[PDB]
Amino acid sequence: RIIYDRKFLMECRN
Amino acid sequence: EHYIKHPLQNRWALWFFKNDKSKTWQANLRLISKFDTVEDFWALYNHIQLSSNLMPGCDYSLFKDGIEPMWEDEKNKRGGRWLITLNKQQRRSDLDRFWLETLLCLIGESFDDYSDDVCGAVVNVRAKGDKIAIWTTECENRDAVTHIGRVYKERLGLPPKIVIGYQSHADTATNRFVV
Ligand SMILES: C[n+]1cn([C@@H]2O[C@H](COP(=O)(O)OP(=O)(O)O)[C@@H](O)[C@H]2O)c2nc(N)[nH]c(=O)c21
Repeated sequence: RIIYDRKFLMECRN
Repeated sequence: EHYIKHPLQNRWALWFFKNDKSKTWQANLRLISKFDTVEDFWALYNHIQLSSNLMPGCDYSLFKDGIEPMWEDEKNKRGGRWLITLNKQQRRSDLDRFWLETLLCLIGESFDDYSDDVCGAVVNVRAKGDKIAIWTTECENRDAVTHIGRVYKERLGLPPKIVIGYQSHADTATNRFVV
């Protein structure tokens, strides 16, 4: 399963 | 595979509803786009108009690919949702805030294995007040519904007791839990 952190998701906008 | 973009557990579809008066409610559901990576998510979110700018009677819906944002879908008929209520005065300061967080819980599979029960989320802008909810597949799955609700309320940052409820789509069509 592919899980992503609130923080990591935010980092991905860059 | 090679991570140039970061894959998502599910492909998601964003829907738009326009309170039309000459089509069946079901025929007015309009699809915006679909995506399956984090970067594509941000390009869509950053481009389209924010929820707070939706005219009254319109909605936004984010659902797993293949599940239509409606009660009749096989994945929603026996389900229900966790509802967040907002008066109209909170539109420019809280709605977008709560919506984005909701969207992040979904694409990020934030409820462990219980994310499989998640079907999608809906935000409604109405002159009388706005609504945001997360739809789950079975209002009979106590452990999954419960877990989903706990995390979600924590993720929203809602005070110790705003008390949010979960109702089955069947009832709404004619609270089974609170947090
Ligand atoms: C979410 N939803 C809403 N409606 C119809 O839309 C009306 C509006 O309900 P609403 O848009 O969910 O909230 P609102 O009453 O504050 O505007 C409902 O009373 C139904 O007539 C729906 N009608 C069908 N058939 N299926 C749905 O999933 C569905």
